[PDB]
Amino acid sequence: MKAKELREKSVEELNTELLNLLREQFNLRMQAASGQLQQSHLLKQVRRDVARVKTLLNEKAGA
Amino acid sequence: MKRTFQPSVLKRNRSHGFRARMATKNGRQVLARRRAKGRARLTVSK
Amino acid sequence: AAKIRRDDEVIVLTGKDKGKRGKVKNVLSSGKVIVEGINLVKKHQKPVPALNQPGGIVEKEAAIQVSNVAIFNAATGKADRVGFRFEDGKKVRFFKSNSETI
Amino acid sequence: MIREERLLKVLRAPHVSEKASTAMEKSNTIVLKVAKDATKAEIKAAVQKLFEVEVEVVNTLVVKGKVKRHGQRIGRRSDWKKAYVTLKEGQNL
Amino acid sequence: SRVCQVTGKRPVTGNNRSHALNATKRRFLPNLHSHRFWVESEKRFVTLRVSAKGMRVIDKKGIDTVLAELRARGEKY
RNA sequence: UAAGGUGAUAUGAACCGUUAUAACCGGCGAUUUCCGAAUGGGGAAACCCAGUGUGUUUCGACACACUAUCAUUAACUGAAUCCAUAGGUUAAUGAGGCGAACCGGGGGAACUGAAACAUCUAAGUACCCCGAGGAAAAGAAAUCAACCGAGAUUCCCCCAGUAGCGGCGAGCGAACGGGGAGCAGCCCAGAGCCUGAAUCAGUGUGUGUGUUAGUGGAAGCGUCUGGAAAGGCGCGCGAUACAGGGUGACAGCCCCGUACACAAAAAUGCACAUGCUGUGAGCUCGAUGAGUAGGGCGGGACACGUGGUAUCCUGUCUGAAUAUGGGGGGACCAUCCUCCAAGGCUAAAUACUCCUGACUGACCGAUAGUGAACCAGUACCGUGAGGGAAAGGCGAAAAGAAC
RNA sequence: AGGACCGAACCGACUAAUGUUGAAAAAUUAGCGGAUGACUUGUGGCUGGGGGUGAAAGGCCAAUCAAACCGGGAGAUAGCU
RNA sequence: GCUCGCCGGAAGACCAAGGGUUCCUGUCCAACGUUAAUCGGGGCAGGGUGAGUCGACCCCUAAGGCGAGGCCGAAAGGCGUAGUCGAUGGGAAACAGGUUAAUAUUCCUGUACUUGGUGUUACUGCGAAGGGGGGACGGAGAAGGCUAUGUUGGCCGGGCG
RNA sequence: UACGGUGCUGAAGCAACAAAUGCCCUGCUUCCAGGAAAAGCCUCUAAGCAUCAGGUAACAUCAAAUCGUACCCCAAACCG
Repeated sequence: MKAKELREKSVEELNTELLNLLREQFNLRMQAASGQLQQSHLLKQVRRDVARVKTLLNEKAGA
Repeated sequence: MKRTFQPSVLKRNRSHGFRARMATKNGRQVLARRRAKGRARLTVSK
Repeated sequence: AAKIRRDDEVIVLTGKDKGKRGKVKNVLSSGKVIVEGINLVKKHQKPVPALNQPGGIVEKEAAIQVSNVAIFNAATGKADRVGFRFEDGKKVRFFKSNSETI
Repeated sequence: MIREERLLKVLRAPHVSEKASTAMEKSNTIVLKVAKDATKAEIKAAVQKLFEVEVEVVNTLVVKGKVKRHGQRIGRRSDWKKAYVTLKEGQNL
Repeated sequence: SRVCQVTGKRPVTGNNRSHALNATKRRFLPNLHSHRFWVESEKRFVTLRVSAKGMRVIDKKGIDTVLAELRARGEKY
């Protein structure tokens, strides 16, 4: 990450969003599986979107 | 009636199957010949 | 490069209609394109209106070689040649028959 | 720590079939998909605080075989794990 | 292996021949045999397999030559 | 690169992108499941389970790594045993396994030819074990040569089917020396003087010359025939360009191209500067190659069958000299001549291929070409090593026969 | 009690018939030979080719044996058809 | 459906393995079935398989294999210690009422029950891989007890010609 | 209630004797050719450690993970 986006909108939600990080994805995964209104673009919202920040934040090593 | 073979699946894996051949010089040489012939099966033990 | 695109008129130089013109309605892969109204052929199948359609079935124009379309000249009623690049303007189609180039 | 919030990696999808639409109609029971480890050590302590409902009991079975699709070569269905979850009201000791 | 542990000297291919026409392979073998030696710099004895005339070399060279044939092949005493 | 895109059979449907992270391509990266040499330990491959340590309680061990074996470089512990050391613990690095052919060491045929057949040949080949390199091997004269001279090695052509050897038979067949390809030399047997000095590597960078996602590139129409033309006819046009891919009849001019024109974020072949650091000069006096040579007994390798058998190698006995000393010069002696063994390393002409890339195809066209053009080492068969198919081509356009 | 006699399970073949392009490269019938024993049987392991195993037949070693099965040498060799 | 007939230690019936959807539903007849075929142990698309307790895993081990260090063998390979695996042997807890087209010692409904962990109060030596005890295992022979079972009686439901 | 299933209700529910291959039983008895071991379990101690862990008593308490489960069955679902 270049300094214009480096550690913005990411470290300040690293622990405080953790109680909704998997629940909000699960909520949408359960809904994107139903076929409601034939919406298939939801599979590009519950995936290809929600790992994109935290996996660029990875630099601590170990646990 | 019958003709010299068992349904025994253990005897079909224990001595000519992958781990049993992979434990032997000449068996590891068969794994190479199956790759040289280009078969989709490395072992027919199953 | 792409010589034809969606906006210029094509003469269709094949022995398919031997007159009629159109434009590209969709651009495809592997050297093919679709041209508006050129091949609206009926298919020998039932329309199944189900009292849910008024109704009928509808023709859709089918893929042809991009090498068969050719641009229309609109000056003598013949085909034209495109060409590429100029000393001014980015990635421009040259139009080998016009003294003006963008 | 004891239990992390990383452990909320449970559940895959809903499922829809007449067995549930008939033989689970007079119970508050639901059908779900789970992945290979079936989360058997953490699912009960997780799903009670993940889906707005309280859980009574959890089970999971494996849907196996059906290797046939075409008259030439093989097209495998491959194994998948199907969960049956019942939601709670009151107590029963 | 009947190969000399202090020199690397090996068996050799060769035939047996007579007045007669039919001849056969023989292959000749090294004469190595056990002897116990003293390792004074380690205050201990060691048992080593040596050939005839081979000790007459070691007894004029010192055992630190043999302990360097051994170490060249990582072998312990 | 591109207004396109969410791959094919694929229809359908929901969405994306065009200045603001489009899809796709090339380069530079990120993360990297389980089993496998498989290696913490196990097992009926994709399963089951330890120890140790660091962080942490939110106080059920949660989180996350390391850990076969030997060798090497070296600690911790340590029995008989006093110090020590076997044994045990650990870390760091190396080896293992797989791979086409050539290659080095070990093991190594038969059939075939000799018109039989036992020596010989086939043949150190086929095949099996092990190891290793870009080649292996060979190497800087214990070389020859012949009293005249050459001056590391190897491969090709000759020498020469001669001289040799040979159940003297079949066969085997040189050397010396000549013509080429190809020509780098160094280190130990210690260590003082002198120094980091061609050369290589590791890590970092730059330039030149190639390779590359790429980019431009001429002209044929009118009309007749026909369902459809490039044919025919009429009048031509481009020619550095009429190679041929083809495309919907005989296309230089339809497109894709050809001749020719263009360019380098960065990666990368090659050659070279250079920063750091490791490696390597210059010079001199000593040391100075021993169970090693030589001689027998048994043999091998030599074209050579052991003969008069030298050379080179040696299982085994014997056994020195040590430089007026040692080796070979075809048994051996004498003289003469020329090298100096008993430590090691190495440039490339050569051998070779699964692969990668180009170049040529008077090679094939479905009982041709590989087992193979039809999702064919796939179906099919066998306990398994192993064996292994049958089966092409409606059209321009599915317009694949509505009503 | 029983290396006794009867006899079903099980094991095994004296005769007659059926079958060998047969249902089957060993199965069938009717009278049967044995049947606590040198018995027989479920299961696994160990032993391999000029070697195994055999109250030991060139028998058995997966239809195969005076050297089986598979591959390589191999396009063996054939004064002959 | 009714009747007739055959088998009845089997031509009845319970269950592992091993095979592989054969169990459920639909439509496909083209191919299949040693005949029609409307049927399916056929073709094809979809449905159905839930465990603290079952049988397995963990623990322990036979025959035997695997085997660091150690050893023999040109080599392939073999031997073997420390250890480590392993069944055809030994070890913790399960039975069966509900039922759907097809599911169940698994869910539903009851009852039974074993092993491992966390922790307080009071008092307080616990404990092995070692030692002991037991586990524990020849083949027949001969009484007794007992129970699902047998066969009538009674009882309830029905029959009375 | 679409009775398209899904419940509600409910009789008798007992005596006689005989009886296994199953249960007492791997019992007992009897002869002989003299007949697996280990672990769980009980218990003794070694180790190590301390108002820890364990043990005895009372009482709360977290888990039971790992594999399989349909269908066939002396059978046109195994083997030929």
